[PDB]
Amino acid sequence: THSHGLFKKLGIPGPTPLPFLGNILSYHKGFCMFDMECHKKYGKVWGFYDGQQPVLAITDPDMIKTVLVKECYSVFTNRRPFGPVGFMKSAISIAEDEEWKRLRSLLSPTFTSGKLKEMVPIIAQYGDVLVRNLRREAETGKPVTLKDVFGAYSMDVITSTSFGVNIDSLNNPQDPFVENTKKLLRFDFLDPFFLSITVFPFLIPILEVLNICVFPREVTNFLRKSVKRMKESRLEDVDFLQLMIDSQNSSHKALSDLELVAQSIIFIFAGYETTSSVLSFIMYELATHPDVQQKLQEEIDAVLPNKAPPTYDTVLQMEYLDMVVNETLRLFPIAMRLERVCKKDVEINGMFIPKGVVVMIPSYALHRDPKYWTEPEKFLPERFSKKNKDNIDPYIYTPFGSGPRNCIGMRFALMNMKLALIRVLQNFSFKPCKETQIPLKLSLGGLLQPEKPVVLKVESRD
Amino acid sequence: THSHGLFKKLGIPGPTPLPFLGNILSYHKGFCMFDMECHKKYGKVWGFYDGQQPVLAITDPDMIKTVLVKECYSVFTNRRPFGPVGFMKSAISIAEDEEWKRLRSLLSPTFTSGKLKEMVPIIAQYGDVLVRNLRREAETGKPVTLKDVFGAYSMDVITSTSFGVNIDSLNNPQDPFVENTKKLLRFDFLDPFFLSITVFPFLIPILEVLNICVFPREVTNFLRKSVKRMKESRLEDVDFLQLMIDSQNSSHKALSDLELVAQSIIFIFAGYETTSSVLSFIMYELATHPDVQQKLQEEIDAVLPNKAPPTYDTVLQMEYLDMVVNETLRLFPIAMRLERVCKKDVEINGMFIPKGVVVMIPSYALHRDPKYWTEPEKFLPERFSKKNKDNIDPYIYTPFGSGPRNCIGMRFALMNMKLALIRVLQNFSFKPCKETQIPLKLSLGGLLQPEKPVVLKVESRD
Ligand code: HEM
Ligand code: HEM
Ligand SMILES: O=C(Cc1cccnc1)N[C@H](CS[C@H](Cc1ccccc1)C(=O)NCc1cccnc1)Cc1ccccc1
Ligand SMILES: O=C(Cc1cccnc1)N[C@H](CS[C@H](Cc1ccccc1)C(=O)NCc1cccnc1)Cc1ccccc1
Repeated sequence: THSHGLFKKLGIPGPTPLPFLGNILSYHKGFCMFDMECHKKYGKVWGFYDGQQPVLAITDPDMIKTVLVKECYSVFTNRRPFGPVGFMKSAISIAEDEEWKRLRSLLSPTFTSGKLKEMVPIIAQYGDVLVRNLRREAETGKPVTLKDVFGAYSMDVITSTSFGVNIDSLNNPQDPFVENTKKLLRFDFLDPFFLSITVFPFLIPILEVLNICVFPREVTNFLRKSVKRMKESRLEDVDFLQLMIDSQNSSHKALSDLELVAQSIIFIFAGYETTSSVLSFIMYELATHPDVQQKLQEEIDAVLPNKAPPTYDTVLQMEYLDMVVNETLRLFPIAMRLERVCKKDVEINGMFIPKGVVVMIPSYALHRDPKYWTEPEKFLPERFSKKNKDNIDPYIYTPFGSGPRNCIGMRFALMNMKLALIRVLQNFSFKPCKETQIPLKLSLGGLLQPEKPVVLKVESRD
Repeated sequence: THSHGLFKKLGIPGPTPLPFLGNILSYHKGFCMFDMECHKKYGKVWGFYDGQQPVLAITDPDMIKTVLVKECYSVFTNRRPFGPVGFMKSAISIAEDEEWKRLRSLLSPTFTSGKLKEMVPIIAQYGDVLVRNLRREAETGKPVTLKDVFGAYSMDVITSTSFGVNIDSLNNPQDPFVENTKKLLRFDFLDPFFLSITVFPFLIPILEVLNICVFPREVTNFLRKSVKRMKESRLEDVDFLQLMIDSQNSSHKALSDLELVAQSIIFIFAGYETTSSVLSFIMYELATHPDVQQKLQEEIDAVLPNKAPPTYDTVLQMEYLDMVVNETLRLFPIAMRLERVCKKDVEINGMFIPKGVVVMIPSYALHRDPKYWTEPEKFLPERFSKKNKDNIDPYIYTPFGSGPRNCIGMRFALMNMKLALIRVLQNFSFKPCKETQIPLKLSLGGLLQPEKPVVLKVESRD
């Protein structure tokens, strides 16, 4: 409890921590419910303890901008230390300081709009595959589980845009390349293991010396050798792998081979469950708000008549589609929180922050803050209309973070999801079932996902 | 053994490491014998593994200067991570990066020649106490153990120059203030505990969370409350404590109370066994080289006739005394090694050094290098004569390190020891006994100290 007297000294409010545990027992109702209550009880800033680790929450847009943008390179550069990681220490999302600054520079040209526009035909091909699999489920009137049909789609886009492997994962759910990649599910930080890591972070170096890794050693080994097969088959005889292979064909020393494999794994880990989960949250709102679904289908047919195939330019042309995606990401920011480690004693916006404190931004609680959003629990896409989009603070609505360490795959993720929604809504309408959980209840765990899997009815428009 | 392929990749020679242990089994004959053999077998640079920690040894004066001086603030700023330390993390010798740079700036005015000249009368007073205790042992013809009579003297100077406590520790060897401070003996890094820390450094955070500290918790607790008693007795109603108390009466935030206590402990830990051990090494050489002892006694009587009390200016006037002290420190550089942690990938003097490597300078092996010293094992004080002192490279002879992180108490240590030798040689002559180990054999452990305690005969000149 020697690390529990810091917030009381600084005059910062917060829940009283227990010895060893800190405030982790308050996670019984999830990260989201704990952050909303703390914002309600304590005001604009407060503190708590993940075990012995002090966490300072901030909700001021100016102070958020200083952390994420202004003093990013100088003070708030890294996230909370994470382990055990093994060779995945070289992943950009885990790297720190100049290593991260180097990796971010080596991978930024990979995520330009020019490279993204060249990936659209590959992503659009599996929009068609998604339709033929949805139509087989629609011609047989059976509730469809969205996470399975979208999870199959997200897996398809990943395998093709990152390695050129072309699989119908829904009809080959057991191909060895699909088996390993489907094990890359995002971490439940409230599960028994990660809560124990919070109480015994001194055990992280012990797990590392035993080569134990939060990424399953069999999946990383499979992709490590699979990449080294592809690397020596293209060399010599458009995806993310080739962009990184061309990058290491050189300031910063070219991407290493092991460094390159770590980024490929991170791109799969980042885009698999996220793209599948968001697309399920979107179709839930469209099915429970049919007027929104019709207005979107009308816009899609206006830009793409006769079910015209979507393109890069016609996707950005659609504004109500962007309004629906943004509004869904408001109600369900799957990151929930943003974090930065304060690397040195600083004073920002008139507040002292000691070295070692984890500065946290509660994105979920701010996305539902009535002091910034009217009727925050309601699905209202008109908040993001070209008229009202000016009245939204970019440091309150942060579904992809902000600053130099925001989501590097933001453009890709938005284009990937919008291409799916266009092709799906051009051919189908989605209606609730009896077994559809209405209203949707969120999981009380550490992942932003529905309590029950979203099941809906799918009807063909032809 | 994943950290044992680094030196073979870089093309750097060195002994082949065993799994888990690295090269620690080669410490069976001590740090000194291992460094001399490695310098002999492998040449100017080599590498080895303290467990999994790579250690790169360098012996080039230009490359040594780049590490200790040139790229000190930018690359080689900290020493090897050390634990478990508890609150002694705030000690200057343990602090890192800007914390060390701040502490070094707060404590540098404490070690100026002006402050040292004001401490001479306090140090000289216990030169007289040292004589009355040596004379009681000399009037009774019994071999004197130097580490006990000098250890009592060194303890006397410490208690007075750091807190103003005035004790005859040889006749009060059981005063509570002497009991705790005599437990501050320097660490034997080849003892069972510190070798286990080398093999299981992942256990250091475990020892920290249990409040286990390499500094005995009872000694630190005794001095913590003892200092807070003295701090609130002088406040309000010349030593190291007062200099630091006046310093916190303020750029860098003033020394904290706990920070202040950590420095006081570090000054005791630094000056206790060191001053006692060096003074024993010096008197061993004087007793086995009587011509040197007579020449020194003649110089002392020439500057201070009629056993005149030594002063700050008359100590610096003595050149043969400085030659004897420097020559003894050459044969016995009690630090043995100098170390710096390479904090970022750099290329110095045409050699690449990866981040995380411990760069080591083998001071003991260089002090006895025949390629810089003629007859290196012989005690020849004339190497440091004002004629030959120009031919000695300050990066080969480094008894106090070099650069911004050299020994901050160098001036104090030299003045403290010289004041003792002047008062002792003005009144006594030291001759070998039958039980005097000649030639002196060094301890095969991790501390530079004689195998057997140095015992000598002491005769009065009056
Ligand atoms: C709906 C989908 C996604 C959402 C909502 C999302 C959101 C986020 C958020 C909130 C962060 C943290 C930002 C911060 O800490 O300030 C992040 C980081 C990151 N995201 Fe995503 N992401 C998505 C998909 C993707 C995809 C498809 C990729 C593909 C490469 C990706 C790659 C990354 C990387 C590499 C980082 C770490 C960046 C760094 O540390 O420099 N994400 N994302
Ligand atoms: C014969 C006596 C002594 C010898 C041979 C000696 C030698 C050394 C050496 C070799 C270093 C390391 C330098 C480096 O890493 O480059 C050091 C560091 C240090 N010494 Fe001593 N020392 C002696 C006595 C003292 C005394 C009396 C003090 C009293 C304050 C002291 C305080 C320190 C401190 C604080 C450091 C660490 C400096 C830093 O990290 O910034 N030493 N000493
Ligand atoms: O960088 C990302 C990757 C990502 C994932 C999905 C979509 N895009 C990007 N994720 C960030 C935080 S990185 C790290 C998690 C991690 C570990 C290993 C490899 C990759 C990432 C973390 O949580 N560190 C701090 C921490 C917190 C709590 C407990 N321990 C440590 C946040 C995020 C999460 C989900 C979706 C989006 C963003
Ligand atoms: O700073 C000093 C202090 C000192 C002592 C005596 C005289 N003056 C100064 N000592 C340096 C190295 S500091 C640290 C040891 C330490 C630990 C706690 C508190 C103080 C010091 C270390 O060894 N770190 C690296 C390391 C190496 C091996 C294994 N683990 C870690 C060296 C030295 C030693 C003896 C005499 C002089 C100098």
